[PDB]
Amino acid sequence: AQGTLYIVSAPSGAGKSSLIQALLKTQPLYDTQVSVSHTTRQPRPGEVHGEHYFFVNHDEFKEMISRDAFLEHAEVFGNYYGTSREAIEQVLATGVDVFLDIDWQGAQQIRQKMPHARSIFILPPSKIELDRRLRGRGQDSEEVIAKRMAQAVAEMSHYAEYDYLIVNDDFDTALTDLKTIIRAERLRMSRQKQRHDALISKLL
Amino acid sequence: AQGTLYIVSAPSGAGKSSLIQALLKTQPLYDTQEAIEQVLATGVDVFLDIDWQGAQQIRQKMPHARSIFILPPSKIELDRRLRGRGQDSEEVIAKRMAQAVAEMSHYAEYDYLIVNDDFDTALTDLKTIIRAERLRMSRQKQRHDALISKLLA
Amino acid sequence: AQGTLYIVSAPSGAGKSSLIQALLKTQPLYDTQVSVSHTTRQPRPGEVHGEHYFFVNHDEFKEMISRDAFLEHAEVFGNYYGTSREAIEQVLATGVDVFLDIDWQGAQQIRQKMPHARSIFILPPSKIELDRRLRGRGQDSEEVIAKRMAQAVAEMSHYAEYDYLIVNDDFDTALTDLKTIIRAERLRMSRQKQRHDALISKLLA
Amino acid sequence: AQGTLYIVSAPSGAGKSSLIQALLKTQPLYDTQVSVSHTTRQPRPGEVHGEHYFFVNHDEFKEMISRDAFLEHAEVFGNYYGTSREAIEQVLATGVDVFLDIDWQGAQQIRQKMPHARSIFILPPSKIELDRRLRGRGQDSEEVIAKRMAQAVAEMSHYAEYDYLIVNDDFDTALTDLKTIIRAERLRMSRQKQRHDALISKLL
Amino acid sequence: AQGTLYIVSAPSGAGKSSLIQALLKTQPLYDTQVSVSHTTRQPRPGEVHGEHYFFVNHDEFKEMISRDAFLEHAEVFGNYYGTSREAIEQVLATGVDVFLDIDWQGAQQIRQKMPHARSIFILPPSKIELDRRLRGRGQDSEEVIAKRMAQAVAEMSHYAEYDYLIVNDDFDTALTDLKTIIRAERLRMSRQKQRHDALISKLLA
Amino acid sequence: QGTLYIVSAPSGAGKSSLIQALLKTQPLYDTQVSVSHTTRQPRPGEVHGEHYFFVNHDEFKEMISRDAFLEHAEVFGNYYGTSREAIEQVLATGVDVFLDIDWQGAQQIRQKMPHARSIFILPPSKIELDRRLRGRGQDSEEVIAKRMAQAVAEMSHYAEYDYLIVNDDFDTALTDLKTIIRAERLRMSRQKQRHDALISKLLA
Repeated sequence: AQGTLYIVSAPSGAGKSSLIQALLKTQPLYDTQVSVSHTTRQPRPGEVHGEHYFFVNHDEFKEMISRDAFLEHAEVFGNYYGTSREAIEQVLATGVDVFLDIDWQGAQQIRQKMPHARSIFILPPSKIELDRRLRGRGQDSEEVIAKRMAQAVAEMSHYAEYDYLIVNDDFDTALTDLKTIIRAERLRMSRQKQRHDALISKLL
Repeated sequence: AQGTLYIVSAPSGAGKSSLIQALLKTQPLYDTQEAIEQVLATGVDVFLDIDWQGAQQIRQKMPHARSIFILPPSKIELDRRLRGRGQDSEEVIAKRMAQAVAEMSHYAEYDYLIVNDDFDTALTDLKTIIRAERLRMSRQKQRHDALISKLLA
Repeated sequence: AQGTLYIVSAPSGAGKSSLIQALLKTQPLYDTQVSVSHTTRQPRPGEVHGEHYFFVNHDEFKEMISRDAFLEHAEVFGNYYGTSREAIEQVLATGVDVFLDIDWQGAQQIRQKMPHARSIFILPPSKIELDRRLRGRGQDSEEVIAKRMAQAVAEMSHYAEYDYLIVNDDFDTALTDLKTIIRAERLRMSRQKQRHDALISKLLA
Repeated sequence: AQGTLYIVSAPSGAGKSSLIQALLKTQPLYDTQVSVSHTTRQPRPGEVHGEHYFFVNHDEFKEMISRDAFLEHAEVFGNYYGTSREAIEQVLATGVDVFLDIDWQGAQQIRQKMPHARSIFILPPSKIELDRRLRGRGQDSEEVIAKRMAQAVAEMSHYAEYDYLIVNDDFDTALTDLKTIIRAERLRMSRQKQRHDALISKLL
Repeated sequence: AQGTLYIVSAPSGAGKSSLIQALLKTQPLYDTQVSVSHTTRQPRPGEVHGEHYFFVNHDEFKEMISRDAFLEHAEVFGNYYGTSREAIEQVLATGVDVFLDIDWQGAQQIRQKMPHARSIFILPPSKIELDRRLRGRGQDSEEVIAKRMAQAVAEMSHYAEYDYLIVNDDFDTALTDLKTIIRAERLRMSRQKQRHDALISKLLA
Repeated sequence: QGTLYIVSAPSGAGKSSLIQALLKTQPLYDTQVSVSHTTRQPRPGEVHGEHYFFVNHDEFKEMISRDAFLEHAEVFGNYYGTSREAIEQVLATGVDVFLDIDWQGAQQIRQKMPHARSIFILPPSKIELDRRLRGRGQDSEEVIAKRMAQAVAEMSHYAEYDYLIVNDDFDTALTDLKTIIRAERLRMSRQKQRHDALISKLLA
């Protein structure tokens, strides 16, 4: 019946997105889905309304802000982004687990209005490795790198606010850790009593 | 530092003991095994094989202990498994089947529930729970103290 | 030399097509392929002839129908849909395993003209779960749901007509079951005698 | 309800015994067992009646041969060895799969009186590898090696009589091949119809 | 700091490209990448510069040829294709492993000038199976087949020049073999000392 | 064709359990443990050949003289050393050999066996090493410091080795050890050997 909301946070260079993406390629829609943000920006090539984003007009957004329709929202680089409340609750009602990819700030807003939500934080395996991963292609000014490293340490500060902690050294290991958390939760008494209603009847 | 106490219950014919065994064969003593609290203080996870009675007594004086209940995949399969070798009086079977049903009644009192159909799958489920708990913030913060420092300054 | 034909049937909500797709992403073309179906309809965005369907004319389709150029066919929602017999026997000749995704009807038609073909039936883990899976996104009329649930029961009735039965609870497990069946068949004497001809000579010196 | 009887044959140097032992270490008794042979020979240290054999006296064995209670029996280096039909039938009745380890002679005898039994033949990956494995510890006379190799080729001749064929190159892969066979058989309509009776009702 | 360059060769029919492809779907960019390769032809739809190819002028390409800016190159169905020395060294400097898919010829040129580089050769499990995979769809002239088989044998000749050897029987096993090599190399003392610098300090205080 | 694996690690790295686990899932014609030579007394169950190569204090002295050992020392009275005859006999049969020793014996063996490869196992952190070293948690702080000192001495000849496994998760670590073995078996040298017959047919 009721799905779980998983809040996933991480600094840039922990593989947070790659990881949530990998997990979805091996799991049906009736089991696990990615949360879909509302945004004001222009769709890019490939992007489709309903899948990558809920693309709406600057006006439609402000209506939604005023009628407290979002669970969290923020302005970024010139456009508005937020996670609809209605969108999340509908999916959960069908018994699907939802992955919400956000920063520590959105996290606390959701943990607030969604106290049943669980939260997972991903970290890099060392400072050196995080540096390396942040440097991406290796063609960036030392001043843009230090600003990215600063932003990362800011993110990582709120790590203790979270329910689970994954250290992402080996990608595969980290993906199994994520899969493990999902599976273990589905073995909680609450949901097993639901999923096995018929069987548990026959035995008793 | 601090380990977890796993209370494991199940009726006969669920595989409770065989399962806890198989799990101890691929896991070092510094990870999984008064006498209870000593081990837990060394950061080891303890598996306590008992019945619903013991369970409630331990849930009592050990409120931080987590509990796992194992069930047969059907009543037909439970019957079969209970019958063991197939050389038993039909009246000793029913007494075994009764005791099992009495056990299964208390399943809702537990934290986790494994349905043991495929033994391999059930063994993974058990491991999964173990791993998931070790990923909790409490325990990871402990185990990664040094790393977390380096990342923040 | 000789490949196998795998008839896969299942009611909506068992994961039948997602399963067959997942299987194809981890298996080369010289080992496993899905049947491709001749259609008379329009190729939408992404859809190409050969890969997605074998898009043909209404006339070209109507010719094929006359000279028995089909393994199964009928009419759905406006157009014409059929599974070509020549296209099957060709791929099977090259030693490839073929997956034929259909309903219980085409199944009996094929079990007929392909008595050597094996059949796999996938089922949901319970009625409650079936209901839920069928309800898809959860924005559908109770009457359209009951019509789907009905159609599913009708399909499920024919289950015992099949060689293997997979209960699709955990998707991953179900996928391994599908693979296990595939692997086990290739372990049969018939095909192993073939595949290891060189080695079996040397040992029997 | 009804389990399968698995006749397993192989030449020395294929890993036939190790394999079956490996399989039994990760499977409960209510699913898979090995067959236990009647014998007239003396139990060694560790060997127990009911586990490693069915140790009987010469006359008891003869009574049996007489009343056709065996599914096979031979005379080796001085003693008798047999497969009680009662012992096998009892276990299959409980729905357990049985693994019977024998030569090609026993195979045909059983194929005969047990037409529903399946047979698996394991082969070495090459004659060079077979030689090597047969040499065991590397301390044997060339005329004892040649007699074992001769015996091996004699055994491998009957390979075509079997249902499945496993090429044991990598031990782990071959063990998966064996496990694969078991699992695929359990997926047959015959046994699945049985195991999921309760569910198939509810669905209809 | 230093990534390894993996030179991968195989005859047609070993699944060399499918293997490298499969490997990249389960591995992050900051761990493993495919070679770019500079070319002169037209950027089709979806095909970005930097990602799919390093597209350039027939002039810019001609300059690069003169000042030995390439690792290998030739002419194919009209245009110019080649992989650049600079493009490889840049990626390996960020600690990424690079997969270069080439023939024995380019292999030798690269063994020659490339520092941290290892080579892997893939082979079919038999001649009958190599035949079958080469026959592809099954609709080819016995003379085009003999020409593809001749080219294959020419390719398999140089197998002994290579560090590792994968026999591609079962595709999944073969992909595990490839993954195994990648992992083992990252367990070498050279790279582990690098990756675990902070940890090794603390242990040695 | 075979390979000798030198495995070293400080106490609390899992070195023994790891080599033990590796042997249970692998046949004798593929992988074995090194049987070392000693002068002391055969305890109950301990068979010459299996557990040790037990020799007279004199036979051991002969063997030290004509440089028959790969490594040796004195321990709590007696003499312990690596029999190079025993090693070479096995490797000749194409079996990989595992040698559990300290950094001292290592160099002695890297010396007379330059083709042998070396693996070093480390604990995931100092805190975890401490905890693992504290075994049951009933030891004097001075017996703990003496073992932690002995570890750090052992843990500093690490660069001398070919491969480095960090044993955090026991299962991950065993996969690492298995990975190394497999990757070595995929070397051209040994693959030319094992697939000789196949490579002929291909180049027809």
